[PDB]
Amino acid sequence: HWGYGKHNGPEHWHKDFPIAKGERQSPVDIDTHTAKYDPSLKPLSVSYDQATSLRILNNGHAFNVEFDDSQDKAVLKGGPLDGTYRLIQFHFHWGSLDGQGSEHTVDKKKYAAELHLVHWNTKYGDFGKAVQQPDGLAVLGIFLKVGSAKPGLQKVVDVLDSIKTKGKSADFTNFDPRGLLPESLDYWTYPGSLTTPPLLECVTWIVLKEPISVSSEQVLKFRKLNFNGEGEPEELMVDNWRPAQPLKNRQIKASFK
Ligand SMILES: Clc1ccccc1OCc1nnn[nH]1
Ligand SMILES: Clc1ccccc1OCc1nnn[nH]1
Ligand SMILES: [Zn+2]
Repeated sequence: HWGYGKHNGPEHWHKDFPIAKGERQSPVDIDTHTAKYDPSLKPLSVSYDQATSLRILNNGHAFNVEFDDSQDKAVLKGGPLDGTYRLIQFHFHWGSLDGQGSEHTVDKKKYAAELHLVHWNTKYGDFGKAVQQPDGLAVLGIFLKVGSAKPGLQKVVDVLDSIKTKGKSADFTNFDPRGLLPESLDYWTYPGSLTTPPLLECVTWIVLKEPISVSSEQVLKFRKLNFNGEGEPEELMVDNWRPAQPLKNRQIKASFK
């Protein structure tokens, strides 16, 4: 029954998921003056040419666009990563207002939203095995600011009225996630966690410095989604973000000077 409300939100999670107060929780604030450029980071490789999207699902917390990850079709390699990480899904976190919504922050700045492209390390064979490993997942995180429309997002926003409530899904084939990327792949990286229960400490976070711009109209439509199921009282799907957690004994590394 976790969620994002007063009674079941991030401040409550620790009672069922005590790793909420662990040593490598996400998100974090990225202090741009303290992150250190790491000249040994190898180049980042985003290889999504063969991506095979399947379905879009409202899971009660966000909406997920799922991919076929039964072979190496859309993968992330390089950067801080060893080996090959297969794309399984992407989703977003967003706010009730344009001044909040991202999970990560940059010198305490909140963006309107944050895109997470979730990938798992193919040496562990499946996603469920990978989340039990400290290097099991790699999440590519992309900030959204409100400005000009992002054309490569519009197919997503146009299908949202078909998955308004919890447990609704729709066909979502032939979607190319390359349309969601900014021009630059300059990034920050640190070891962290899932940002929702079960908050497992299994994620290499790779957060792009360059946000994408989306229109007010596009993000307005995210906010028309519902956390509730059909035939239940309406609760708008807004503010599905966890606030920044203590950095503890971690260093954030930059790919760029
Ligand atoms: Cl996150 C997850 C993905 C797939 C299968 C199981 C998963 O969580 C397992 C779990 N739940 N509580 N601790 N580990
Ligand atoms: Cl990807 C996933 C599967 C099961 C439970 C939670 C999951 O992701 C949580 C997360 N981490 N960063 N954003 N969402
Ligand atoms: Zn996420």
